[PDB]
Parts: sequence; structure tokens; C-alpha cells
Amino acid sequence: GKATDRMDAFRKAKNRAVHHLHYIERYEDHTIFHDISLRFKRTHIKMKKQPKGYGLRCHRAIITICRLIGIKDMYAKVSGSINMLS
Amino acid sequence: ETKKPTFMDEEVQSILTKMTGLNLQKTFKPAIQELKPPTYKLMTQAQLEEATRQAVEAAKVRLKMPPVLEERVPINDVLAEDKILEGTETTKYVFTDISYSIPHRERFIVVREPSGTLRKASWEERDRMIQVYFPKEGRKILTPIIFKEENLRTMYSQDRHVDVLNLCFAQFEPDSTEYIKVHHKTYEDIDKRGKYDLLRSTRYFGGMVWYFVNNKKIDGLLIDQIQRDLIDDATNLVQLYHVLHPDGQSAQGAKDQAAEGINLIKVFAKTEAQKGAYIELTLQTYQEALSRHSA
Amino acid sequence: PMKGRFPIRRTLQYLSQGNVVFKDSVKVMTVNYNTHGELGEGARKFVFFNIPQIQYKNPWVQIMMFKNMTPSPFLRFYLDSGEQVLVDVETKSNKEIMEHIRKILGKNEETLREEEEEKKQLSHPANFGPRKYCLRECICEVEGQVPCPSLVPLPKEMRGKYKAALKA
Amino acid sequence: VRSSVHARWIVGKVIGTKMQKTAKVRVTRLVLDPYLLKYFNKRKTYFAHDALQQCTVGDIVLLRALPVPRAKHVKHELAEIVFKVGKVIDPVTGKPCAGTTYLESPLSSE
RNA sequence: ACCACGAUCAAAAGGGACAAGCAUCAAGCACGCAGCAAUGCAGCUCAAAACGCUUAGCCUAGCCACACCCCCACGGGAAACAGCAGU
Ligand code: FES
Ligand SMILES: [K+]
Ligand SMILES: [Mg+2]
Ligand SMILES: [Mg+2]
Ligand SMILES: [Mg+2]
Ligand SMILES: [Mg+2]
Ligand SMILES: [Mg+2]
Ligand SMILES: [Mg+2]
Ligand SMILES: [Mg+2]
Ligand SMILES: [Mg+2]
Repeated sequence: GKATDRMDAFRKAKNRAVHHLHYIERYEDHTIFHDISLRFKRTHIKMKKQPKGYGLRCHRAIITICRLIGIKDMYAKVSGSINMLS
Repeated sequence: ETKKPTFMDEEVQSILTKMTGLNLQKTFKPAIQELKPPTYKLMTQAQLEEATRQAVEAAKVRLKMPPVLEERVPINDVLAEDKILEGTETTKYVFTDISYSIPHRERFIVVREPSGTLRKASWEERDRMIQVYFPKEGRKILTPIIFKEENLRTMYSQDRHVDVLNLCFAQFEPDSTEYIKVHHKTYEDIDKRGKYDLLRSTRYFGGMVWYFVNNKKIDGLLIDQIQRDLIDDATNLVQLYHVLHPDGQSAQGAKDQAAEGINLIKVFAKTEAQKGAYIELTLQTYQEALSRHSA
Repeated sequence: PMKGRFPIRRTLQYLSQGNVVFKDSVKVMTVNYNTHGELGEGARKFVFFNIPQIQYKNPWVQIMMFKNMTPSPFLRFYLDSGEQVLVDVETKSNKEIMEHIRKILGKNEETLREEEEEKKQLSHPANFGPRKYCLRECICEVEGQVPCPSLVPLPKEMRGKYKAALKA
Repeated sequence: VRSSVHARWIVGKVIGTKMQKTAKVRVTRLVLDPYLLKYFNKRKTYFAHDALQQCTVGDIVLLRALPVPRAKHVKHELAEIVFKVGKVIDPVTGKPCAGTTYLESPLSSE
């Protein structure tokens, strides 16, 4: 969201995000189905499937997003550029 | 001449193994412990049936019945009475031979008393010294308080009888007085409340059956098997009863009448069974439901 | 990622999966193989996959390779007695080669089990000492025995500070 | 059979024949790189007693340890020439070869 | 106890293995071999790091080294707590 005022940017961002929704598959509704290792531009993300009770041991931004998706147990490591948007 | 079978006889072990049953879901129940991420395999229908076959073999090893031993006789043997040492010490010494390659039941463990006597250690002193120098995982030098009567009733109220038997097996020796006392109190609580299903598919079911048959109290377990459509087990239970009590009213009635199958349960229900009336009724209800399915 | 093809070979787990533990007589193992030819394919995979596992389990056996010296691949073992064992490996796969040398010059599962047991006798459970060598450092760790004064102060009667005070 | 020499049997490549009755042999062993967990060749020189001066630079020889060293650096003796340089005999067939090609076909003597 | 043709323990001697940094330390300079000897041959080590400089007790159930200095200790300088307490 972009605007001169911060509250206007907040409005634009959250109202627009609800029209660009993904659906994320979850194994047993608590973790991912398999280890995920990818690169987006210069940002590397490595995610590991974990058992119940492991918790979210990830970059704080990944923790925030995982709570919104519904993932409870996962390990993630971010390498390279730590660009938030990437 | 004619010896009565023992618990470890091939004929008895085969009967008790079938009566126990094998439920992979219960035998391999998920344990609450530190977890690791699971692994995955792609299998055909044949590979899956083979993997399930190996699981049944691993379960039959986990269901291996512990041997039922008689209570050990107390140890009271003096090696020497050195009276010249009388009154020279106030505390007794316990000497333990810790030579590595020796069976624990062959290790010499002696005690020098303040009176000068050199005697062999008692069974309780032995098992305590063996745990001090050869610590076994799950065993404690001091007897846990869970085995007190007040705390065992709490475990029975929660239907944790198998946990009591797992705790007892890890703490006491099979021929120990504490081991036999706890097992009998657990069997008696199962018989009083009809909780025989708690021990099915476990290595403790055979020991429980062996206890009921020797003490002539199979009426409860027999009723439980008929109510669950386990007549193949209920018939083997009556046969095992006749084998261990050949000169009995029921055993003779089966010979005179040449009873077989369900007929054995009827002969037993009339002669030696204490709850004979409740067995005939429970057995009658079974034959009805079996006729409805036939018709 | 780890460099090279089949990086699994450069892991301790893979190297310990070798089942060939030569008898004490084996001193040298030469490998003659050809870089090209369909009939020497199993010998090339043997050099590529298994030689590291053999060397890992037999660190004191000399292993030397030779390329394209003869028309066909073969292994040759030199024993301490002076005997030489020739093994023709042309047409065989690398798995069949490992199973062959294991049968003629490898220690059986019985001989290896015994050796592992004789090692367990070196760490007696009843001995007290540093954690590197013993399970427990002091008898005070055994329940029922007098605990360490650093955790449970001893009664004044069992302390020399007050034994000498009363006596003096 | 006992001997005070450490390396009892070793195979190596002759790299020098300038000493009288002595062949300089290069012996290579596989040594594990602890960090990379990859095996690399580690070479060492051995002087071997060659009474008949039959060693040629480049041939593969088998060395046997002497009971006691005969000189400061001579602890082994030539036990056998495994691969004579440029005159290899295929051990599998017993025929002479030149690289990966036979000089005499194995079918000659059936 | 004494002999133990032995066991245990463990020197000297022989073989092998064994720290870090610097290659702007790149060559070392006799460092080899044969022969019973006389003597003969000219070899030996080294970029897979010789030779050299600098730093450091170590791989800790403990081990190594040192014991005022001259690596050593006949001798010399000289008159000794790096045993405990203490200055
Ligand atoms: S460590 Fe055992 S008495 Fe202190
Ligand atoms: K000194
Ligand atoms: Mg020495
Ligand atoms: Mg350079
Ligand atoms: Mg400079
Ligand atoms: Mg150097
Ligand atoms: Mg220093
Ligand atoms: Mg001083
Ligand atoms: Mg000195
Ligand atoms: Mg001082």
C-alpha cells in the first residue's frame, strides 16, 4: 500500500490483499507437506517439516505469516538478502 | 507319570498367545515422547503387505509373555562367625563382587555384621546392590511410592493397569515378593470390574489368564469373551482349565459327554462355574444373535 | 549445495555403511580398471562408490589404483603371509564385487559382534570417574548415600569444624 | 616373521635407480580429508634393496620389510615386480598386453 | 620371598605417527647408497613445502618439560622458596 498518509496506506494494503489470496496446503493442519528450499531473486528460504510441539522457529516475519496461514510447527532459515518483500 | 503343564509349555503358550490377540493399533500406539519428523515411502500393494507382515512379527516379539515364577525362598546362610570382631564396628559392611562377566544371580554379595558374622546378603539387599553398581534403566534403588496401596488404587481408577504392570516389571524381579503381590492385586482389580480388555494385545494377558485358571476364577473372563463374540477364546479357556484341573467335576463331565466347542462352556457352567446361571444366559444370548445372522 | 556429483559419498553416514572389514591378513589391495568399455562399468562404479567405504573401515590397508594398464579390470590382494589373491571383476556389478570380496576376505558378522563386546568391558558401569570415562563421578550421586556437601550441608556432628571444637 | 619395520608389505612405483642395488619407490596411500570427507593420495618414499638391479623407473613393485634395516633409509627389499614398465603381463589371462589391448590373443593358446 | 626361561610394569635402541603463523624463509649444502674390509659410486631432502623465522606447554582420569643461569654441569658465573606460610 502506497499513500501520503500512513493510515491511507494501511487501508489500501489490507483491502487489496484480501483479493490476492493464496490457498496453502497444510499437512494435518499444522505443518508443511515436505521440506521446501527455494530462491526468490537473491533471498534464500529453507523450510523444514516438523512434528507437533516443535513450534515456529523462523524469521519473525515468517512467524507472523505462518500464524495467519495456520502453520504451527516449522523450521525456516533465511539467507542472502533479507529483503522483506522478497 | 502325568505332569501338569507349566506356563512355558508349547501347548500352553500357543493357547494363551491366541487368547491374547494381536492388535497392531494398540500394540504400536503412538508414544508421548520426543518426536522426529516422519519418513515416507512409495509402496505397491505387495510392498505394503510385506511391511505389514514385518510389523506383525515385531509385535509378536513385543507380546512375548514374561515367565511366571514362584516366589523366591529367603536367603539365610552364614559363611563365618568371627566373634573376635564383636563390638569393633557399629555399622555393617556390604561387599559386592562387581566382576563384569557374571550373571547377577551368581554374584557373591556378603555382609559383615557388627557381631562379626559374615553372611550372604538377602534378596532385597542383593537387588539393591545390583542396581547401585549395574544400574538398569527404569529401576530405582529406593522403592517408588507408586506401589503403595493408596497410590495403586489411583492408577486403577484411571484404568492404567498396564502402566502398573510396566512399572512393576521395571522395578522388581519376577520371582520377588513385591512383584507377585502387585501383579495379583492388579489381576484382582481387573476381575472385580471386568476390565479384561485393557490387557488384550499386551504381554500381560497370558499371566493374568494363568492366575485366574490356577485360582479357579475364570467366570468373569469367560463371560467377557462370550459378550465379545470370542467363543474360540472362550472354548480354549475352558479347555485350558480342564488341562490344569484334570480331576475336576467339569473335566470329567466333558469326558463323559464328549463335549466339544460351545458344549464345553455349558458343561463348565453347570459343574464348577460359580456364576453358572450368568454364563448360560450370556451364552444363550450369543446363540440367538448367531441364529439371526444365519437367518 | 555440496560440490560434485553424488555428494552423499562425502558424508560420515555413507562411509560407515561399508560392510567389508578385511581380515588381519590383508595388507594391500590394488585395483586395475579401465576408464572406458561397457564390460568394465561395474569396476568403475566400484572405484567411484565403494573404495571410500572400504578404506574407511580399513584405514591401515594400502589401496592403490591403476588405470588402463590391462585389457580387463581385476582386483589383487596381498596378504601378510605372502599370498596373492586375484579377483576378476569384468562383467560384474559394483555390488557383486563388494559381496565377493566380503565372502573371501571379510570378517563375518560373528567375528565382528565379538569384537564389539570385548570393547564394552572397558567401560565398567560400577567405576566412578569423569563423565568422559564413567557414568557417575562420585558415590554421593547414588540415591540413599550421603549426598554431596555442596548441595546438602552435612550435620554439624559430621563436620571437622565442630568435631575439633567440642574435643578442644 | 617378526620385524622392527612398520610397513610390512607395500606396493609402489619406482621413481629412481641411481643408487647401487637400491631402488627409490614412491608409495601412495588414501588419506581422508576430515573437513571435505574426500580421500586424497598421500605419497611417501621408500628405499628398497634390489640385489640384481632389475628395477626400471616407472615399474610397479612389491616391497617386503626387512627383519632389521640394512641402512639408514633402506628398510625394505624388492619382493616382486608387479607391472614391468611397457612389458605388462595380464594376470587374468597371462598374455602380454599394451595398455587395454592384447599383444597375443588369449585364443592363441586356447 | 628365592628361580620364575612366565606374567606385570617400563628405560635405552630401531620403525611409524604427532601444534600454529609466514613462501616477501625456495632452495638445503653432504643432508646418500653399495662393500667383510680396502674402497667405490654421486647421490640424499624439497612447492604433496625441504631449509628457515616467529608464536605457544599439550591430545587434561592426565601427560610433557624444567628445577638460579651457561640446552648439559667435570668446570664456571655465583650462592638460588617455580615446597608451605610469608615479604
Ligand atoms: S562430589 Fe560427591 S561428595 Fe562432593
Ligand atoms: K635448563
Ligand atoms: Mg623409549
Ligand atoms: Mg606459490
Ligand atoms: Mg617484505
Ligand atoms: Mg618445518
Ligand atoms: Mg612460553
Ligand atoms: Mg627463584
Ligand atoms: Mg640446568
Ligand atoms: Mg610460596
